[PDB]
Amino acid sequence: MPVITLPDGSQRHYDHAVSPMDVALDIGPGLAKACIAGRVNGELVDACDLIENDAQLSIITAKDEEGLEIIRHSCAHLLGHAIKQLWPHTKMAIGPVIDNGFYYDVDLDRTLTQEDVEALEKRMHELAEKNYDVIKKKVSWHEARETFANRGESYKVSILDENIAHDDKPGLYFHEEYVDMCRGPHVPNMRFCHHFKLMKTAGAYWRGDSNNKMLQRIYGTAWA
Ligand SMILES: Nc1ncnc2c1ncn2[C@@H]1O[C@H](COS(=O)(=O)NC(=O)[C@@H](N)CO)[C@@H](O)[C@H]1O
Repeated sequence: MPVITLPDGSQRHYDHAVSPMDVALDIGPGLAKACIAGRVNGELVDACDLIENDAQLSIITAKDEEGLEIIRHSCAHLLGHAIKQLWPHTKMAIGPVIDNGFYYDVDLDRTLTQEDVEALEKRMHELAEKNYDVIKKKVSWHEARETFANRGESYKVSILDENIAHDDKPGLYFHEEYVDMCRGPHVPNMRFCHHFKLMKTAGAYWRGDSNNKMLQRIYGTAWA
């Protein structure tokens, strides 16, 4: 029966687990509509993550620097969703939110030209405008490995083999037919990711090792 304490000290008593989105809705329609994620006992969580016990909660919106960072991170997922449609055999490596933007390192035999990047951004806009829900699922290490192995995503598989413990539960984020892996949080719906643009591309060695393949780093930025 969690007691949720908000930043101003107000408390909400519940007799069942509730997510940040559930609480936002209880507070009001405006806050629920603005809700991107939550901070529970100091840690960022997705808006759909259940809060089982008494906790301090803060609702994250686009007015928070954290909300902007989450929007940027989900735009990296959007880039993957789009690039996988334009060039299906593209392999996804790492795509983080960085200062002032985001990027995604990709393995594609085709060297992307300015026109290709423009085509990629165009598809991203079309997909984001569909306002689809981002579906999160926490799975076992092996379940995540099989998901990516079946998609031929060798870099994601390498990440599981070398950088994620067998006892950790990878977070999978589904964007329609596209799936990515992350600690998140990510936006609850792509309606929060309509304002972005792709910039330039650069070369980036996988794992920073010049003996490994030089991937194409696609930079972008987003705002809200
Ligand atoms: N439980 C976890 N679930 C998923 N990723 C995790 C987890 N713990 C640690 N990670 C690491 O966090 C990385 C996320 O990297 S990221 O650059 O922020 N994001 C991504 O590469 C993609 N989500 C695309 O945006 C994963 O590749 C993995 O190395």
